[PDB]
This record gives sequence, C-alpha cells and structure tokens, in this order.
Amino acid sequence: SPGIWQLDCTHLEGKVILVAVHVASGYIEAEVIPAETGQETAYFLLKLAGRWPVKTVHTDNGSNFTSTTVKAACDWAGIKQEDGIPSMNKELKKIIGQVRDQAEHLKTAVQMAVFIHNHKRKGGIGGYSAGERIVDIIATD
Amino acid sequence: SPGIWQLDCTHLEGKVILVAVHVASGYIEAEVIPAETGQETAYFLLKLAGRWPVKTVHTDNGSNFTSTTVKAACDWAGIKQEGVIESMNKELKKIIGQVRDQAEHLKTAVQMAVFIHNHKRKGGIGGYSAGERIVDIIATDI
Ligand SMILES: Oc1ccc2c(c1)OCO2
Ligand SMILES: Oc1ccc2c(c1)OCO2
Ligand SMILES: Oc1ccc2c(c1)OCO2
Repeated sequence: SPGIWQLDCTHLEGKVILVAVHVASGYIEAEVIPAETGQETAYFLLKLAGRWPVKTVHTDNGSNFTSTTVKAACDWAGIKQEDGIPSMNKELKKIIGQVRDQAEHLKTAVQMAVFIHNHKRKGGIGGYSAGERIVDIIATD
Repeated sequence: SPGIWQLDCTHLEGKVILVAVHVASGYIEAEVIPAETGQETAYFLLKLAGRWPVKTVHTDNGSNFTSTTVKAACDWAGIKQEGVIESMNKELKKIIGQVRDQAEHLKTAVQMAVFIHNHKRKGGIGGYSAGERIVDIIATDI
C-alpha cells in the first residue's frame, strides 16, 4: 500500500500533464510533458522513484507504457509495473483554474496547483494534508 | 530545521544542474536546465515547495535569485531566501560520472544519480538512507 502510485494523464490547452498519485495519501506529483512518448514517460518515472520509495505503479496501459524504454526504466528502478489495473484529474483542473490568471505559462500553473493540492487540509480544521499523510505513511523511523 | 534547503548549480557539458539539498538529511532534488535563468530558478523553487515543506532556501549570490520572477514565486510559496552539504554535492557529481556512460543524455544520468544518492543506506546494519532521513525528520516535526 505505501509503495503504490497511480499514474494518469490529463490534456489541457493542447499540452500533456502526467500525474502520479500516491494512492494511500492523495499526494501528487505532476509535470507538463511535450507528448506521451516512451522516453518522456520513463524519465518521469525515474524522477519519481528517485524522490519517493516507489514499489508499484498502476498505469492506464497507454502505448507509452508498453514501450520497452519504460519497462527498462521500471526494471532499473525496481518498480513493479501494473498496466490496466484500476478523480484527481478533475480536482486538479479545478485548482489549475484558480491560479491560471497568475501564471503566464501552463507549466507554472500546474506546479502551483500541485502545491495547493498537497498543502490542503482535508476533513475539517482537525484534519491533515496529503503532504502530511504521505510522510506519516512512508516514515520508517 | 526540517524546512531548510541549500540550492546550488553545477556546470557540466555546457548544461546547468540545479541541486537542492535538504540540509538536515542530505536528501537531494536536482534538475538539468538549458541555462541558469530567473524563470528556470523560479520554476525549480515552485516545484520543490509543492513537494516538500520548504521554509528557507540558502543560495549563492546569483542574479537569478533576486529576479522579480523568483521573488514572486518565493512570496507565493512562502519561501524565505538567504559545511557537509558541500559534500553531498561532490558526492553527486562523483555518482554522475560513475553512471554517465550508462545513459544517453546527461539528464538521465543526473536523475539516476539522484536515485542512487537518495536510496543509498549510510553506515552499517542500523543505517538510513537520505530519503528515509528526510521523511523521518518531517514526520517527527508533524
Ligand atoms: O511531507 C510534506 C509535508 C507538507 C507538504 C508536502 C510534503 O508537500 C507539500 O506540503
Ligand atoms: O509548506 C509548508 C508546510 C508545512 C510547514 C512549513 C511549510 O513550514 C513549517 O511547516
Ligand atoms: O524511504 C524513502 C523515502 C524517500 C526516498 C527514498 C526512500 O528513496 C528516494 O527518496
């Protein structure tokens, strides 16, 4: 459970946003990429796995994930790739709209949205953020 | 403090690597960029602060860090701008060379080195990696 990430793509203004969600916490990592190629996807995963302990990724089984370049990346990083195994994308586009008018470029609006999402307290003032939840869940002490 | 980072640049292959080290842990975030511009620096900072609770960043004297875009990003993100972390930097550049050949582009080699550094257990049985240390520091703070 703590090592499981869900990857999805979202398309906005003709650009591609790759989103990784840590399933247990709702914490997100996201980047605008040129296009869903095997090299860009592998690069994204390698970055993700270098920053958090990624054991398993669930993907939508897009052609970018069937590429050997992605399989090679997952192998090197020790990630179990789970293709086709079953709503951030709505939440995030919402937040992206709240900040869109503060950023010249979409890529910046995306990172602002990531920031807001991960810092937001869920479940009343007594609750916690996705950021707080992921470190609590992943901490080994 | 859990909120303190040190940022620095390294110039390699006519490229710039931006490196941020979480001071208390040795954990690193790094990106390869075409050039050390105000725009790229501000973007790097926004990404960092959205992923980890960044309170203060220590930087070099660069004109990039005082640009208006960086100031706007730091204001929005709540970031304040201002001898072993120099080591994590020489460590990283060493790992880069030890893997640089395994990869086509510099940036792949850089992210491989970040992976190796952050996952690497320090000390014997009983040791921790930098990645485990940052998570433990922040979880304890919360
Ligand atoms: O461990 C974290 C604590 C707070 C955060 C976070 C991670 O992402 C943004 O906010
Ligand atoms: O983005 C942040 C989230 C939590 C924090 C912080 C910054 O400073 C201390 O606590
Ligand atoms: O337990 C870990 C926490 C963060 C990490 C990691 C392991 O490897 C890279 O980043």
